[PDB]
Amino acid sequence: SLKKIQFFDTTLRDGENFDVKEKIQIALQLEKLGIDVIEAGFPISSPGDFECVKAIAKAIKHCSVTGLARCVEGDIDRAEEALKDAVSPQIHIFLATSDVHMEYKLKMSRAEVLASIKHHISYARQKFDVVQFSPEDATRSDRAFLIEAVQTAIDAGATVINIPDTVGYTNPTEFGQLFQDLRREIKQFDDIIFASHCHDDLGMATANALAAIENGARRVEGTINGIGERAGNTALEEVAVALHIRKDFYQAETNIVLNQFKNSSDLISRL
Amino acid sequence: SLKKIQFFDTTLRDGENFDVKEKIQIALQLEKLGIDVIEAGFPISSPGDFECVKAIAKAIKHCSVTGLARCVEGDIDRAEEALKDAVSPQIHIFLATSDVHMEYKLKMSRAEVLASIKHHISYARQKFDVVQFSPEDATRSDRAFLIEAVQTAIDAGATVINIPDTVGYTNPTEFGQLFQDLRREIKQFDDIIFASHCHDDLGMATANALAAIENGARRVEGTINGIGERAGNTALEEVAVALHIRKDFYQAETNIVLNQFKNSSDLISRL
Repeated sequence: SLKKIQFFDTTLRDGENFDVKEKIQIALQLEKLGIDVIEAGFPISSPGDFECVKAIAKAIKHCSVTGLARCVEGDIDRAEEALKDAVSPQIHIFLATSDVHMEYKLKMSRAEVLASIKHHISYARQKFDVVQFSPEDATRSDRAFLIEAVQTAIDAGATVINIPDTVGYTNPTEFGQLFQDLRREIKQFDDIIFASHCHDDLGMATANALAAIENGARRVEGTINGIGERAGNTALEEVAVALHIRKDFYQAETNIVLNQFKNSSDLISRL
Repeated sequence: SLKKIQFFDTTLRDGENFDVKEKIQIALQLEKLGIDVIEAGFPISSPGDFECVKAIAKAIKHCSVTGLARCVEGDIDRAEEALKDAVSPQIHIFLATSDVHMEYKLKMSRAEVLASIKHHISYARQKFDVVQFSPEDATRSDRAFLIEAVQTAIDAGATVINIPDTVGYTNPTEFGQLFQDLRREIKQFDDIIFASHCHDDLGMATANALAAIENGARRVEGTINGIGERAGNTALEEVAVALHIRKDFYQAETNIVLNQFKNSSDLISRL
Protein backbone atom coordinates (compact mmCIF):
# COMPACT_ATOMS: atom_id res chain seq x y z
CA SER A 1 0.00 0.00 0.00
CA LEU A 2 0.90 3.52 0.71
CA LYS A 3 3.46 3.73 3.46
CA LYS A 4 6.99 3.95 2.18
CA ILE A 5 9.90 2.07 3.76
CA GLN A 6 13.40 3.55 3.21
CA PHE A 7 16.55 1.34 3.09
CA PHE A 8 19.84 2.32 4.75
CA ASP A 9 22.83 0.18 3.80
CA THR A 10 26.01 -0.08 5.91
CA THR A 11 27.83 -2.67 3.80
CA LEU A 12 30.73 -0.29 3.12
CA ARG A 13 31.13 0.21 6.86
CA ASP A 14 30.90 -3.40 8.13
CA GLY A 15 33.64 -4.51 5.80
CA GLU A 16 34.91 -5.66 9.21
CA ASN A 17 38.79 -6.10 3.24
CA PHE A 18 37.27 -3.76 0.54
CA ASP A 19 39.75 -1.63 -1.47
CA VAL A 20 38.93 1.82 -2.91
CA LYS A 21 37.69 0.97 -6.35
CA GLU A 22 35.78 -1.93 -4.81
CA LYS A 23 33.97 0.36 -2.38
CA ILE A 24 33.06 2.68 -5.24
CA GLN A 25 31.83 -0.25 -7.26
CA ILE A 26 29.62 -1.54 -4.43
CA ALA A 27 28.33 1.94 -3.76
CA LEU A 28 27.20 2.32 -7.38
CA GLN A 29 25.53 -1.11 -7.31
CA LEU A 30 23.74 -0.10 -4.08
CA GLU A 31 22.56 3.06 -5.77
CA LYS A 32 21.39 1.03 -8.77
CA LEU A 33 19.50 -1.23 -6.37
CA GLY A 34 17.50 1.76 -5.15
CA ILE A 35 18.96 1.90 -1.63
CA ASP A 36 17.88 5.23 -0.14
CA VAL A 37 20.88 5.96 2.10
CA ILE A 38 24.40 4.59 1.77
CA GLU A 39 26.55 4.84 4.87
CA ALA A 40 29.95 5.30 3.25
CA GLY A 41 32.24 5.22 6.31
CA PHE A 42 33.37 6.72 9.63
CA PRO A 43 35.54 9.65 8.45
CA ILE A 44 37.31 10.54 11.74
CA SER A 45 38.40 6.97 12.25
CA SER A 46 41.36 7.11 9.83
CA PRO A 47 42.59 9.26 6.90
CA GLY A 48 41.79 6.29 4.62
CA ASP A 49 38.13 6.39 5.71
CA PHE A 50 38.03 10.06 5.19
CA GLU A 51 39.29 9.75 1.58
CA CYS A 52 37.02 6.77 0.93
CA VAL A 53 33.92 8.70 2.16
CA LYS A 54 34.90 11.60 -0.09
CA ALA A 55 35.32 9.20 -2.98
CA ILE A 56 31.89 7.64 -2.57
CA ALA A 57 30.27 11.03 -1.97
CA LYS A 58 31.70 12.12 -5.36
CA ALA A 59 30.60 9.00 -7.26
CA ILE A 60 26.97 8.96 -6.01
CA LYS A 61 24.36 11.08 -7.82
CA HIS A 62 20.96 9.52 -7.08
CA CYS A 63 20.73 8.68 -3.40
CA SER A 64 21.95 9.97 -0.05
CA VAL A 65 25.38 9.34 1.38
CA THR A 66 26.03 9.46 5.10
CA GLY A 67 28.95 9.06 7.51
CA LEU A 68 29.33 8.15 11.16
CA ALA A 69 30.31 10.56 13.93
CA ARG A 70 30.52 10.25 17.69
CA CYS A 71 29.13 13.05 19.88
CA VAL A 72 32.48 14.84 19.45
CA GLU A 73 32.66 18.11 17.47
CA GLY A 74 35.81 16.95 15.67
CA ASP A 75 34.09 13.85 14.20
CA ILE A 76 31.23 16.01 12.96
CA ASP A 77 33.64 18.55 11.50
CA ARG A 78 35.49 15.76 9.77
CA ALA A 79 32.27 14.19 8.48
CA GLU A 80 31.11 17.56 7.17
CA GLU A 81 34.45 17.89 5.37
CA ALA A 82 34.19 14.33 4.01
CA LEU A 83 30.66 14.76 2.65
CA LYS A 84 30.89 18.31 1.32
CA ASP A 85 30.42 17.19 -2.32
CA ALA A 86 27.61 14.72 -1.63
CA VAL A 87 24.51 15.30 -3.73
CA SER A 88 22.33 14.49 -0.64
CA PRO A 89 24.56 14.26 2.39
CA GLN A 90 23.49 13.21 5.89
CA ILE A 91 25.33 12.48 9.09
CA HIS A 92 24.84 9.64 11.51
CA ILE A 93 25.62 10.45 15.13
CA PHE A 94 25.47 8.02 18.07
CA LEU A 95 25.85 7.78 21.80
CA ALA A 96 25.17 4.86 24.13
CA THR A 97 22.24 5.19 26.50
CA SER A 98 22.43 1.97 28.65
CA ASP A 99 23.51 1.96 32.28
CA VAL A 100 26.48 -0.32 31.64
CA HIS A 101 27.86 1.74 28.80
CA MET A 102 27.36 5.05 30.59
CA GLU A 103 29.09 3.75 33.70
CA TYR A 104 31.94 1.69 32.26
CA LYS A 105 32.43 3.14 28.77
CA LEU A 106 31.44 6.78 28.64
CA LYS A 107 31.86 7.39 32.36
CA MET A 108 28.97 9.83 32.19
CA SER A 109 25.69 10.31 34.03
CA ARG A 110 22.25 10.44 32.46
CA ALA A 111 22.21 14.23 32.70
CA GLU A 112 25.59 14.41 30.99
CA VAL A 113 24.49 12.02 28.25
CA LEU A 114 21.35 14.09 27.48
CA ALA A 115 23.46 17.25 27.51
CA SER A 116 25.98 15.74 25.10
CA ILE A 117 23.20 14.63 22.80
CA LYS A 118 21.54 18.05 22.77
CA HIS A 119 24.85 19.84 22.09
CA HIS A 120 26.19 17.58 19.40
CA ILE A 121 22.94 17.02 17.56
CA SER A 122 22.40 20.86 17.48
CA TYR A 123 26.02 21.30 16.45
CA ALA A 124 25.56 18.85 13.57
CA ARG A 125 22.21 20.31 12.63
CA GLN A 126 23.93 23.60 11.81
CA LYS A 127 25.93 21.74 9.15
CA PHE A 128 23.55 19.04 7.93
CA ASP A 129 19.87 19.36 7.20
CA VAL A 130 19.44 15.64 7.91
CA VAL A 131 20.82 14.33 11.21
CA GLN A 132 20.21 10.72 12.10
CA PHE A 133 20.70 9.81 15.79
CA SER A 134 21.26 6.30 17.24
CA PRO A 135 21.02 5.56 20.96
CA GLU A 136 23.67 2.83 21.04
CA ASP A 137 22.64 -0.23 23.09
CA ALA A 138 19.06 0.98 23.07
CA THR A 139 17.58 -2.48 23.68
CA ARG A 140 19.45 -2.81 26.96
CA SER A 141 18.69 0.76 28.03
CA ASP A 142 16.36 1.74 30.82
CA ARG A 143 13.21 2.36 28.81
CA ALA A 144 12.26 5.75 30.35
CA PHE A 145 15.74 7.01 29.80
CA LEU A 146 15.85 5.69 26.22
CA ILE A 147 12.76 7.79 25.64
CA GLU A 148 14.57 10.82 27.19
CA ALA A 149 17.65 10.42 24.94
CA VAL A 150 15.44 10.05 21.84
CA GLN A 151 13.28 13.09 22.77
CA THR A 152 16.46 15.09 23.33
CA ALA A 153 17.81 14.22 19.86
CA ILE A 154 14.51 15.15 18.25
CA ASP A 155 14.24 18.46 20.12
CA ALA A 156 17.77 19.24 18.97
CA GLY A 157 17.11 18.71 15.27
CA ALA A 158 17.50 14.96 14.59
CA THR A 159 14.89 14.02 11.97
CA VAL A 160 15.83 10.27 11.80
CA ILE A 161 16.10 8.13 14.99
CA ASN A 162 17.69 4.75 14.59
CA ILE A 163 17.12 2.12 17.24
CA PRO A 164 19.88 -0.53 17.27
CA ASP A 165 19.73 -3.96 18.95
CA THR A 166 23.44 -3.55 19.48
CA VAL A 167 23.73 -6.73 21.54
CA GLY A 168 21.55 -8.82 19.16
CA TYR A 169 19.39 -10.61 21.69
CA THR A 170 16.02 -8.97 21.31
CA ASN A 171 12.92 -10.56 19.71
CA PRO A 172 9.90 -9.29 17.79
CA THR A 173 7.72 -9.07 20.92
CA GLU A 174 10.24 -7.11 22.91
CA PHE A 175 11.31 -4.88 20.01
CA GLY A 176 7.78 -4.14 18.81
CA GLN A 177 6.94 -3.07 22.32
CA LEU A 178 9.97 -0.76 22.34
CA PHE A 179 8.52 0.99 19.28
CA GLN A 180 5.03 1.08 20.82
CA ASP A 181 6.53 2.85 23.83
CA LEU A 182 8.25 5.45 21.62
CA ARG A 183 5.01 6.07 19.78
CA ARG A 184 3.08 6.57 23.01
CA GLU A 185 5.65 8.82 24.70
CA ILE A 186 7.09 10.89 21.86
CA LYS A 187 4.60 13.49 20.71
CA GLN A 188 6.60 14.13 17.52
CA PHE A 189 6.72 10.41 16.57
CA ASP A 190 4.68 10.74 13.39
CA ASP A 191 6.81 13.61 12.12
CA ILE A 192 10.12 11.76 12.68
CA ILE A 193 11.64 8.95 10.63
CA PHE A 194 12.22 5.88 12.90
CA ALA A 195 14.59 3.11 11.74
CA SER A 196 15.97 -0.12 13.21
CA HIS A 197 19.39 -1.66 13.06
CA CYS A 198 19.12 -5.26 14.18
CA HIS A 199 21.81 -7.88 14.63
CA ASP A 200 21.47 -11.53 13.81
CA ASP A 201 23.05 -13.12 16.86
CA LEU A 202 19.91 -15.13 17.48
CA GLY A 203 18.77 -15.50 13.87
CA MET A 204 16.01 -12.91 14.30
CA ALA A 205 17.35 -9.71 12.69
CA THR A 206 14.89 -9.91 9.77
CA ALA A 207 11.87 -10.63 12.01
CA ASN A 208 13.05 -7.84 14.34
CA ALA A 209 13.28 -5.23 11.51
CA LEU A 210 9.79 -6.22 10.34
CA ALA A 211 8.40 -6.09 13.88
CA ALA A 212 9.75 -2.52 14.11
CA ILE A 213 8.00 -1.69 10.81
CA GLU A 214 4.66 -3.22 12.03
CA ASN A 215 5.09 -0.85 14.93
CA GLY A 216 5.88 2.49 13.34
CA ALA A 217 9.41 2.22 11.86
CA ARG A 218 9.54 3.62 8.34
CA ARG A 219 13.18 2.74 7.64
CA VAL A 220 15.41 -0.30 7.98
CA GLU A 221 19.17 -0.34 8.30
CA GLY A 222 21.26 -3.36 7.43
CA THR A 223 23.54 -4.82 4.82
CA ILE A 224 23.51 -6.75 1.56
CA ASN A 225 23.57 -10.38 2.64
CA GLY A 226 23.39 -9.48 6.33
CA ILE A 227 27.17 -9.62 6.62
CA GLY A 228 29.11 -7.74 9.27
CA GLU A 229 29.75 -7.50 13.02
CA ARG A 230 29.90 -10.67 15.09
CA ALA A 231 26.95 -12.64 14.01
CA GLY A 232 25.71 -10.40 11.14
CA ASN A 233 23.25 -7.54 10.47
CA THR A 234 19.71 -7.39 9.00
CA ALA A 235 19.71 -8.87 5.47
CA LEU A 236 18.08 -6.08 3.53
CA GLU A 237 17.10 -8.51 0.73
CA GLU A 238 15.06 -10.60 3.14
CA VAL A 239 13.28 -7.56 4.51
CA ALA A 240 12.43 -6.22 0.98
CA VAL A 241 11.18 -9.62 -0.21
CA ALA A 242 8.96 -10.09 2.91
CA LEU A 243 7.45 -6.65 2.37
CA HIS A 244 6.76 -7.49 -1.28
CA ILE A 245 5.41 -11.00 -0.83
CA ARG A 246 3.26 -10.03 2.16
CA LYS A 247 2.19 -6.59 1.01
CA ASP A 248 -1.29 -7.66 2.22
CA PHE A 249 0.00 -7.75 5.79
CA TYR A 250 2.75 -5.10 5.88
CA GLN A 251 0.95 -2.68 3.55
CA ALA A 252 4.21 -1.01 2.56
CA GLU A 253 6.16 -0.06 -0.50
CA THR A 254 9.86 0.52 -1.00
CA ASN A 255 12.11 2.07 -3.65
CA ILE A 256 14.12 -1.10 -4.13
CA VAL A 257 14.61 -2.62 -7.55
CA LEU A 258 14.04 -6.25 -6.62
CA ASN A 259 15.69 -7.70 -9.72
CA GLN A 260 18.89 -5.86 -8.81
CA PHE A 261 19.21 -7.88 -5.61
CA LYS A 262 21.21 -10.84 -7.00
CA ASN A 263 23.66 -8.52 -8.81
CA SER A 264 24.13 -6.67 -5.55
CA SER A 265 24.43 -9.95 -3.69
CA ASP A 266 26.90 -11.66 -6.07
CA LEU A 267 29.01 -8.52 -6.24
CA ILE A 268 29.26 -8.33 -2.46
CA SER A 269 29.91 -12.07 -2.05
CA ARG A 270 32.50 -11.96 -4.85
CA LEU A 271 34.66 -9.46 -2.83
CA SER B 1 12.56 -21.98 34.04
CA LEU B 2 10.24 -24.86 34.27
CA LYS B 3 8.46 -25.43 31.00
CA LYS B 4 10.14 -28.01 28.83
CA ILE B 5 10.54 -27.62 25.06
CA GLN B 6 10.93 -30.86 23.04
CA PHE B 7 12.93 -30.99 19.76
CA PHE B 8 11.76 -32.93 16.69
CA ASP B 9 14.37 -33.32 13.94
CA THR B 10 13.50 -34.11 10.30
CA THR B 11 17.02 -33.94 8.88
CA LEU B 12 16.89 -37.58 7.73
CA ARG B 13 13.69 -36.81 5.83
CA ASP B 14 14.60 -33.51 4.11
CA GLY B 15 17.69 -35.04 2.59
CA GLU B 16 15.86 -33.63 -0.44
CA ASN B 17 21.75 -37.61 -0.94
CA PHE B 18 22.30 -39.51 2.39
CA ASP B 19 23.29 -43.22 2.11
CA VAL B 20 22.36 -45.87 4.71
CA LYS B 21 25.33 -45.81 7.01
CA GLU B 22 25.28 -42.02 6.77
CA LYS B 23 21.66 -41.86 7.92
CA ILE B 24 22.49 -44.14 10.83
CA GLN B 25 25.47 -42.00 11.71
CA ILE B 26 23.42 -38.78 11.69
CA ALA B 27 20.68 -40.44 13.68
CA LEU B 28 23.14 -41.41 16.42
CA GLN B 29 24.61 -37.90 16.49
CA LEU B 30 21.06 -36.49 16.79
CA GLU B 31 20.42 -38.83 19.68
CA LYS B 32 23.70 -37.75 21.28
CA LEU B 33 22.61 -34.14 20.86
CA GLY B 34 19.54 -34.83 22.99
CA ILE B 35 16.95 -34.46 20.22
CA ASP B 36 13.67 -35.82 21.61
CA VAL B 37 12.13 -37.20 18.41
CA ILE B 38 13.91 -38.24 15.23
CA GLU B 39 11.74 -38.48 12.14
CA ALA B 40 13.53 -41.29 10.33
CA GLY B 41 11.61 -41.38 7.03
CA PHE B 42 8.36 -41.92 5.12
CA PRO B 43 8.16 -45.74 4.98
CA ILE B 44 5.41 -46.18 2.35
CA SER B 45 7.21 -43.92 -0.07
CA SER B 46 9.72 -46.54 -1.28
CA PRO B 47 11.16 -49.90 -0.10
CA GLY B 48 14.46 -48.07 0.51
CA ASP B 49 12.73 -45.72 2.99
CA PHE B 50 11.11 -48.61 4.65
CA GLU B 51 14.46 -50.39 5.21
CA CYS B 52 16.13 -47.14 6.26
CA VAL B 53 13.40 -46.43 8.88
CA LYS B 54 13.82 -49.97 10.20
CA ALA B 55 17.57 -49.46 10.34
CA ILE B 56 17.35 -46.24 12.34
CA ALA B 57 14.64 -47.67 14.61
CA LYS B 58 17.08 -50.52 15.43
CA ALA B 59 20.10 -48.26 16.07
CA ILE B 60 18.32 -45.77 18.40
CA LYS B 61 18.05 -46.58 22.11
CA HIS B 62 17.57 -43.26 23.93
CA CYS B 63 15.02 -41.17 22.09
CA SER B 64 11.87 -41.58 20.02
CA VAL B 65 11.82 -42.49 16.36
CA THR B 66 8.89 -41.58 14.14
CA GLY B 67 7.81 -42.00 10.52
CA LEU B 68 5.45 -40.20 8.17
CA ALA B 69 2.11 -41.54 6.97
CA ARG B 70 -0.70 -40.05 4.93
CA CYS B 71 -4.31 -40.59 6.04
CA VAL B 72 -4.23 -43.93 4.20
CA GLU B 73 -4.40 -47.21 6.18
CA GLY B 74 -1.62 -48.73 4.05
CA ASP B 75 0.90 -46.00 4.99
CA ILE B 76 0.09 -46.49 8.67
CA ASP B 77 0.38 -50.26 8.34
CA ARG B 78 3.72 -49.82 6.63
CA ALA B 79 4.92 -47.33 9.25
CA GLU B 80 3.86 -49.70 12.04
CA GLU B 81 5.86 -52.44 10.31
CA ALA B 82 8.86 -50.13 9.85
CA LEU B 83 8.96 -48.99 13.49
CA LYS B 84 8.12 -52.28 15.22
CA ASP B 85 11.56 -52.50 16.89
CA ALA B 86 11.76 -48.85 17.93
CA VAL B 87 12.45 -48.34 21.62
CA SER B 88 9.94 -45.41 21.64
CA PRO B 89 8.12 -45.35 18.34
CA GLN B 90 5.64 -42.69 17.18
CA ILE B 91 3.87 -42.00 13.94
CA HIS B 92 3.37 -38.72 12.17
CA ILE B 93 0.19 -38.43 10.14
CA PHE B 94 -0.88 -35.46 8.01
CA LEU B 95 -3.66 -34.12 5.87
CA ALA B 96 -4.08 -30.70 4.26
CA THR B 97 -6.81 -28.48 5.64
CA SER B 98 -6.72 -25.38 3.31
CA ASP B 99 -9.41 -24.65 0.73
CA VAL B 100 -6.98 -24.80 -2.19
CA HIS B 101 -5.54 -28.15 -1.22
CA MET B 102 -8.91 -29.71 -0.45
CA GLU B 103 -10.32 -28.55 -3.78
CA TYR B 104 -7.41 -29.10 -6.15
CA LYS B 105 -5.29 -31.73 -4.38
CA LEU B 106 -7.41 -33.96 -2.19
CA LYS B 107 -10.65 -33.30 -4.05
CA MET B 108 -12.49 -33.59 -0.75
CA SER B 109 -14.95 -31.47 1.20
CA ARG B 110 -14.50 -30.24 4.76
CA ALA B 111 -16.79 -32.97 6.06
CA GLU B 112 -14.78 -35.61 4.20
CA VAL B 113 -11.50 -34.20 5.50
CA LEU B 114 -12.70 -34.30 9.14
CA ALA B 115 -14.01 -37.83 8.58
CA SER B 116 -10.69 -38.96 7.12
CA ILE B 117 -8.83 -37.44 10.03
CA LYS B 118 -11.05 -39.10 12.63
CA HIS B 119 -10.76 -42.51 10.94
CA HIS B 120 -7.06 -42.54 10.29
CA ILE B 121 -5.98 -41.00 13.56
CA SER B 122 -8.15 -43.61 15.44
CA TYR B 123 -6.77 -46.32 13.16
CA ALA B 124 -3.20 -45.27 13.99
CA ARG B 125 -3.98 -44.86 17.65
CA GLN B 126 -4.76 -48.58 17.85
CA LYS B 127 -1.16 -49.26 16.81
CA PHE B 128 0.79 -46.37 18.31
CA ASP B 129 0.40 -44.84 21.73
CA VAL B 130 1.79 -41.56 20.39
CA VAL B 131 0.16 -40.13 17.26
CA GLN B 132 1.29 -36.75 16.01
CA PHE B 133 -1.07 -35.00 13.57
CA SER B 134 -0.18 -32.14 11.15
CA PRO B 135 -2.81 -30.10 9.34
CA GLU B 136 -0.80 -29.49 6.17
CA ASP B 137 -0.98 -25.88 4.93
CA ALA B 138 -2.42 -24.81 8.27
CA THR B 139 -1.32 -21.18 7.90
CA ARG B 140 -3.38 -20.76 4.75
CA SER B 141 -6.37 -22.64 6.16
CA ASP B 142 -9.67 -21.07 7.09
CA ARG B 143 -9.07 -20.53 10.79
CA ALA B 144 -12.39 -21.99 12.08
CA PHE B 145 -11.89 -25.05 9.99
CA LEU B 146 -8.25 -25.43 11.09
CA ILE B 147 -9.61 -25.51 14.62
CA GLU B 148 -12.14 -28.22 13.54
CA ALA B 149 -9.44 -30.44 11.97
CA VAL B 150 -7.21 -30.08 15.06
CA GLN B 151 -10.11 -30.82 17.47
CA THR B 152 -10.98 -33.87 15.38
CA ALA B 153 -7.40 -35.23 15.60
CA ILE B 154 -7.34 -34.69 19.35
CA ASP B 155 -10.73 -36.35 19.90
CA ALA B 156 -9.46 -39.30 17.87
CA GLY B 157 -6.33 -39.89 19.94
CA ALA B 158 -3.64 -37.54 18.59
CA THR B 159 -1.58 -36.34 21.57
CA VAL B 160 0.83 -34.11 19.52
CA ILE B 161 -0.50 -31.50 17.03
CA ASN B 162 2.04 -29.98 14.71
CA ILE B 163 1.23 -26.73 12.96
CA PRO B 164 3.26 -26.25 9.76
CA ASP B 165 3.77 -22.98 7.85
CA THR B 166 3.93 -25.15 4.76
CA VAL B 167 4.08 -22.17 2.41
CA GLY B 168 6.68 -20.26 4.51
CA TYR B 169 5.16 -16.81 4.42
CA THR B 170 3.83 -16.31 7.90
CA ASN B 171 5.32 -14.00 10.57
CA PRO B 172 5.51 -13.98 14.36
CA THR B 173 2.39 -11.81 14.74
CA GLU B 174 0.25 -13.94 12.49
CA PHE B 175 1.60 -17.27 13.80
CA GLY B 176 1.39 -16.31 17.47
CA GLN B 177 -2.22 -15.37 16.90
CA LEU B 178 -2.84 -18.76 15.29
CA PHE B 179 -1.66 -20.39 18.52
CA GLN B 180 -3.72 -17.97 20.65
CA ASP B 181 -6.78 -19.04 18.68
CA LEU B 182 -6.07 -22.73 19.28
CA ARG B 183 -5.63 -22.09 22.97
CA ARG B 184 -8.93 -20.22 23.20
CA GLU B 185 -10.97 -22.71 21.16
CA ILE B 186 -9.51 -26.10 22.09
CA LYS B 187 -10.57 -27.08 25.58
CA GLN B 188 -7.91 -29.84 25.69
CA PHE B 189 -5.06 -27.46 24.68
CA ASP B 190 -3.14 -27.74 27.93
CA ASP B 191 -3.23 -31.53 27.85
CA ILE B 192 -1.94 -31.76 24.25
CA ILE B 193 1.59 -31.24 22.96
CA PHE B 194 1.58 -28.44 20.31
CA ALA B 195 4.56 -28.08 17.93
CA SER B 196 5.46 -25.88 14.95
CA HIS B 197 7.18 -26.67 11.71
CA CYS B 198 8.20 -23.41 10.10
CA HIS B 199 9.86 -22.76 6.76
CA ASP B 200 12.47 -20.14 6.09
CA ASP B 201 11.23 -18.70 2.80
CA LEU B 202 11.15 -15.23 4.31
CA GLY B 203 14.02 -15.65 6.79
CA MET B 204 11.64 -15.91 9.75
CA ALA B 205 11.46 -19.64 10.59
CA THR B 206 13.40 -19.20 13.87
CA ALA B 207 11.32 -16.17 14.99
CA ASN B 208 8.17 -18.06 13.97
CA ALA B 209 9.06 -21.18 16.05
CA LEU B 210 9.79 -18.95 19.05
CA ALA B 211 6.56 -16.99 18.56
CA ALA B 212 4.71 -20.32 18.67
CA ILE B 213 6.53 -21.18 21.93
CA GLU B 214 5.66 -17.75 23.48
CA ASN B 215 2.11 -18.71 22.65
CA GLY B 216 1.72 -22.23 23.97
CA ALA B 217 3.83 -24.51 21.73
CA ARG B 218 5.92 -26.92 23.77
CA ARG B 219 7.76 -28.52 20.85
CA VAL B 220 9.65 -27.35 17.78
CA GLU B 221 10.23 -29.27 14.60
CA GLY B 222 13.05 -28.48 12.21
CA THR B 223 16.46 -29.59 11.07
CA ILE B 224 20.14 -29.31 11.91
CA ASN B 225 21.28 -26.23 10.04
CA GLY B 226 17.77 -25.46 8.78
CA ILE B 227 18.44 -27.33 5.55
CA GLY B 228 15.69 -28.85 3.44
CA GLU B 229 12.68 -28.01 1.26
CA ARG B 230 12.79 -24.96 -0.99
CA ALA B 231 14.11 -22.25 1.17
CA GLY B 232 14.91 -24.29 4.33
CA ASN B 233 13.34 -25.33 7.67
CA THR B 234 13.67 -24.02 11.27
CA ALA B 235 17.33 -24.20 12.37
CA LEU B 236 17.00 -26.11 15.61
CA GLU B 237 20.38 -24.77 16.82
CA GLU B 238 19.15 -21.19 16.58
CA VAL B 239 15.98 -21.99 18.48
CA ALA B 240 17.90 -23.82 21.30
CA VAL B 241 20.46 -21.01 21.62
CA ALA B 242 17.73 -18.30 21.78
CA LEU B 243 15.93 -20.24 24.50
CA HIS B 244 19.19 -20.56 26.46
CA ILE B 245 20.46 -17.02 26.05
CA ARG B 246 17.06 -15.47 26.74
CA LYS B 247 15.85 -17.87 29.40
CA ASP B 248 14.71 -14.72 31.25
CA PHE B 249 12.16 -14.06 28.50
CA TYR B 250 11.23 -17.53 27.22
CA GLN B 251 11.38 -19.20 30.63
CA ALA B 252 11.97 -22.61 29.08
CA GLU B 253 14.33 -25.51 29.29
CA THR B 254 15.22 -28.17 26.75
CA ASN B 255 16.99 -31.54 26.74
CA ILE B 256 19.56 -30.45 24.19
CA VAL B 257 23.26 -30.83 24.84
CA LEU B 258 24.39 -27.45 23.55
CA ASN B 259 28.04 -28.41 23.14
CA GLN B 260 26.99 -31.22 20.80
CA PHE B 261 25.60 -28.71 18.31
CA LYS B 262 28.79 -28.10 16.27
CA ASN B 263 29.49 -31.86 15.99
CA SER B 264 25.95 -32.31 14.77
CA SER B 265 26.34 -29.34 12.46
CA ASP B 266 29.73 -30.28 10.95
CA LEU B 267 28.59 -33.87 10.48
CA ILE B 268 25.50 -32.76 8.58
CA SER B 269 27.38 -30.17 6.50
CA ARG B 270 30.13 -32.70 5.76
CA LEU B 271 27.59 -35.03 3.99
